Amino acid sequence: CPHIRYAFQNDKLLLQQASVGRLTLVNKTTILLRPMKTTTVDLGLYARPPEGHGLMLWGSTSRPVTSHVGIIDPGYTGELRLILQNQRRYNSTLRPSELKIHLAAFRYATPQMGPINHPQYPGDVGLDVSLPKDLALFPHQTVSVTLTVPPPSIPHHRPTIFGRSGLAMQGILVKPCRWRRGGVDVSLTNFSDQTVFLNKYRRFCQLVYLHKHHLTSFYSPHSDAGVLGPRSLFRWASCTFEEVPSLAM
Ligand SMILES: O=c1ccn([C@H]2C[C@H](O)[C@@H](COP(=O)(O)O)O2)c(=O)[nH]1
Repeated sequence: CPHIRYAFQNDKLLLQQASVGRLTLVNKTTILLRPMKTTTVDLGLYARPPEGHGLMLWGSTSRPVTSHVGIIDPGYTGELRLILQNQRRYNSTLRPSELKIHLAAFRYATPQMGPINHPQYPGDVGLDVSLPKDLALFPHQTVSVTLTVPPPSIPHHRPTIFGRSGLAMQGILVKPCRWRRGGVDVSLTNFSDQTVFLNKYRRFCQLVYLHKHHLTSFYSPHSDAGVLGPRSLFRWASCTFEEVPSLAM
């Protein structure tokens, strides 16, 4: 893996390190999360992956806060944002150092074929997946749905489900998960105060084919359970970050 070019400028976040293919930021100031509302952190971070790769953006904290896991498309030249939700019904604070923000690359593949939709732009990582039925997501509840018809099989890659940013901004998070052979149960949580009605055929998540190297059972400084959970640890590509300040917009 050749360089991930990046720029970073944000005096409210510290660059902890950019090592072994993962860049980590930490919060220098308190971030307040109101209950029932989305909190977005504008990272002041811009990045471009090398050929054949996307980027994965995620947050880690021991506080009662859930972060959207973001799939960053290779053509994306805008600012990266971290989308957070409050698990509690009262204000939750992330004191300095309590939030870690990680960025790292992965190889992905794309099939040519709803319910699974082609990438919307050249090189987009995820294929949107359509809802098979109408769902009513009441506030602070989780609703699950099963996808049973197999996605296309891609040698040496593994189908996985991630959320999309638009729904996350509305307070609806998808728990990322592997789509194994017998089907996948996709769980959607509504962290807002509004009942959200999602109808049949609505795009509600995306299918990503991660190269099999990026999924491991082994814990190390090269992997993290914060992406897809503790069974399927995310092991990112061994790329090098290269600072290119002109990427900042
Ligand atoms: O947590 C996220 C997810 C996505 N993006 C950027 C990069 C993506 O290419 C683009 C669109 O994301 P989606 O709507 O596909 O999730 O937004 C972020 O900044 N943060």
